[PDB]
Amino acid sequence: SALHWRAAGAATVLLVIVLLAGSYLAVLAERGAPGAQLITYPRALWWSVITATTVGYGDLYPVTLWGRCVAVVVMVAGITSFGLVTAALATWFVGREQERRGH
Amino acid sequence: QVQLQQPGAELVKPGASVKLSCKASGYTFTSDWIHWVKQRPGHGLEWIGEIIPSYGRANYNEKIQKKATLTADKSSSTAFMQLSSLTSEDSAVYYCARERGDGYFAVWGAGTTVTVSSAKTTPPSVYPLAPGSAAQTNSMVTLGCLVKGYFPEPVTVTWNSGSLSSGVHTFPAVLQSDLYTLSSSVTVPSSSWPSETVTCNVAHPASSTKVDKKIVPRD
Amino acid sequence: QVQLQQPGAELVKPGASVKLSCKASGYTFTSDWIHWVKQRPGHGLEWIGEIIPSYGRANYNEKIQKKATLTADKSSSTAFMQLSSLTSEDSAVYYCARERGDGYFAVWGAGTTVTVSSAKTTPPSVYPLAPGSAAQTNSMVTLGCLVKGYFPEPVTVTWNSGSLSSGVHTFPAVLQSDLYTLSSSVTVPSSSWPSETVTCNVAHPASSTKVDKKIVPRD
Amino acid sequence: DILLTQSPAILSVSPGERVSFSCRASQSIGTDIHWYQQRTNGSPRLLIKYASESISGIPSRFSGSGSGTDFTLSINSVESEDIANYYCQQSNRWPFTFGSGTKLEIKRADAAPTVSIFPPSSEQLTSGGASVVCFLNNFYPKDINVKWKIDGSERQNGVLNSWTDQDSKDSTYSMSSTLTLTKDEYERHNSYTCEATHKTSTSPIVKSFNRN
Ligand SMILES: [K+]
Ligand SMILES: [K+]
Ligand SMILES: [K+]
Ligand SMILES: [K+]
Ligand SMILES: [K+]
Repeated sequence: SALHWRAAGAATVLLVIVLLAGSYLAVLAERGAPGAQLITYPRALWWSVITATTVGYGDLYPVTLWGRCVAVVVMVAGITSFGLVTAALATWFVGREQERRGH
Repeated sequence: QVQLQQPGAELVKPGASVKLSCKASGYTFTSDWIHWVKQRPGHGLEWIGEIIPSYGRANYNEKIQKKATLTADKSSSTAFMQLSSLTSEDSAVYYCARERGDGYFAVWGAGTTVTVSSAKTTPPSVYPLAPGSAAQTNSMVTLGCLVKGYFPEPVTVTWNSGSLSSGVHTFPAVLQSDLYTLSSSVTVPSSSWPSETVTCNVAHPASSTKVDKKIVPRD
Repeated sequence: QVQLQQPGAELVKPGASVKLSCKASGYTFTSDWIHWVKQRPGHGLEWIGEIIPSYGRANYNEKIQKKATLTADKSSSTAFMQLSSLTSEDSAVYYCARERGDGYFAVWGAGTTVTVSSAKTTPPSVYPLAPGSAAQTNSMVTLGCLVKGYFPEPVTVTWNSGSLSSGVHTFPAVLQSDLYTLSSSVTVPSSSWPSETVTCNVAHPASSTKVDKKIVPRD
Repeated sequence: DILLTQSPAILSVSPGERVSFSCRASQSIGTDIHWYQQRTNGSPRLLIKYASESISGIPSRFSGSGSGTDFTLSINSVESEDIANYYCQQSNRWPFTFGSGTKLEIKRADAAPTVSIFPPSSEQLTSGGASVVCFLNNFYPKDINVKWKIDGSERQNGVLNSWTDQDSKDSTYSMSSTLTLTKDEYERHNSYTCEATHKTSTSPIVKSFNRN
């Protein structure tokens, strides 16, 4: 199995991990901050997804330094993962296009 | 089984500190949070704080004077709350609770009644309460036991080691001269007594004492 | 044509259950939702529930006691609402409606009047109402029919099989001795009668009976 | 800090009747509300979670509803055992908060009290003491009065009364009346009587006994 496929495969795994970990850590970091809503795990996971995909609807978000730091890591991993998938696809199309040209 | 075990009572002199516990059993997860709730007699529930055993962090109520300090022992699955420099104002029932990190208190401990007084602990004296030889009985007969001279609260009175629960009235304790006093009443078929025994179990957590007193007809 | 057909009445004894229907015609889409609305005499409309035929899921009002259960038959395009363990409190008109999933009730059924009583069904007796031989007539003449001794509500009174609608007053039914009674009045040109016939059509859905009574001048 | 307002603080309802408790948050909180039931001397117990979700072990009789700011806890056909205090609790914003609570009172039929008097036990008399207990059981309404008489003369000194909250078994109330005296004081008196004046009768209910 080529690397772009294997990497794309890994990116997925790590992303899911980042989501779970970021969910856990967001709660740990936000409880204790008056008025924070990112304090229960189920909605904390939803928040992590909507952040990683960059949808960010605005229903939930961190107010503390650490919550925002955790948030950045989720953002980055999310943009990179989906972005790496794009890389793999391009690589996939390139290879086959070369073949289609007899190369 | 009882998910959260809490000591029955804790007598503390004004100015001193005490360390309450909360033994936890049953399923446990890294996302579990143990909360503490204060409730003074006749009043509502007050959120004191919380702590997450898996990580060890704890947060507190910013609207009140910080008197507690929460810690956790992962090996023994026990949560502790240190209350310091207490005053009568801190006299109340302190409940511990478990939240699966989803916002609700799925289970509560029985609660630890903490009393702040200089007075000394004192076990209760249980006296029987049988009808007078002139008292006329109906299809039912009323019996009981007198529990006076104990400190501090509380006490748990049961009949026939719990097997007898119907028709039982345990009156609120009255304070007089640094000592509480209360009685318990139990009604059962007039015929069933004194053929079928009737005993009152009186436990006093504060002194670690539990005595029994069978109620037999007067001589 | 009528998009939603609903039975006229349903008599139900207290403690029993009934199953109302709502035959749907016209354009139908996978996104259609069939709602049910309760309305007690003299009061507002209450949302009971809804269901989406295409998928078969239904939701209910959480502010009231669940008495209904919604189902759907895609082949016959019919929606049903099961009401159980009813009491007088459940006596009311139950309307079914169709929403194209865009939030509004584009069409409503005629409604099914449900009565909760132990009393037995009873058809109405229609009596004519012609003027007295001493009554003087103007350019207009008033006629009518007396409908008494029926149960339960309701009844629909029409004149000349509907062709005559102007100048018609159908009074609210009065309950007395487990029986309702009401009259209908119709005014027409004094000259047109009794040359042109005048008949009252009285239908009683509850008993599945519809009788006619021509109004002719007294002997 | 979200303020959850529970009003009225007390709710009187007749047996088998429907009842609804109210809880209004200071600000919108979706459906992040939890209801708890706490009986006299009992620990809080979860009834409904997230505004309307049922909980295993809890009777289908209990129901919840609402979203945003106004929440309601409902009970169809209230029975004796529903007697207790009820609290709502929000988990929308940190820190979690509690509503001040609403007590449920049941208005049953009037019932005369069951009076019983007991002479001081021999075990107590041996300690130089003597307490005479008088029970007034299962009566309603809770309003009542107890008069003590020794040898026919009313007594007041040394009397301690205690009332119980509405019983969650039959919705009645009970009361204990304890007259405490020294062994000596007890020895120099013949008969001791207890009298209960209650709405259920124009005449008081009495119970006596002679030390001999
Ligand atoms: K975006
Ligand atoms: K966006
Ligand atoms: K937004
Ligand atoms: K927004
Ligand atoms: K992009």
